[PDB]
Amino acid sequence: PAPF
Amino acid sequence: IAGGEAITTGGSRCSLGFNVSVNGVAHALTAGHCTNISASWSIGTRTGTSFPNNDYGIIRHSNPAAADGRVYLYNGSYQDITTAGNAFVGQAVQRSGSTTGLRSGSVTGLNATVNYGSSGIVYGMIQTNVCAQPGDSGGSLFAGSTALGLTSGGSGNCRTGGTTFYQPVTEALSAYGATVL
Repeated sequence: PAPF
Repeated sequence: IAGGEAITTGGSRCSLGFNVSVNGVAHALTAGHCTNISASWSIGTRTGTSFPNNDYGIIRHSNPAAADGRVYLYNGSYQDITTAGNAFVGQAVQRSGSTTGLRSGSVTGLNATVNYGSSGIVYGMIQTNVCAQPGDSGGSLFAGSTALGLTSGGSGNCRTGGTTFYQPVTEALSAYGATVL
């Protein structure tokens, strides 16, 4: 997951 | 400007979470990963930021008339917000953001730990099966007129779907003594  | 709309700093874009009041003063909540970038936003000056661990930040509006207490639905209409609440597993929710607009789904987990690698780890995140894409961060997670969270991140995209995580809005409100408008 990654920060949007 | 309402929840889910674009907020920018130099070449960076995020989405506004919720317009709120701190002792009568108009501010806007957004993601902490966004406010960490800069103190200067299209809508005003950053007055608080917390990322990672948490994922929330607040910006004081330059124009108090702009603090619209609604969420933009990306169809020429808006959802009025009146309160803040806590999410529950199986709750039907909607997310509004500047990249993908409005999307719906449901809450699949609470208090999730999210490892963003070089960006760090965030704890206590709401988990949903709603898609999101880069640019959607800070945007509104809500259920009707009840505010629930701020878009943090996830995996996938809106074409194939994915999993997304949200910072619970109540923790952000109590951190700054704010109330949703």
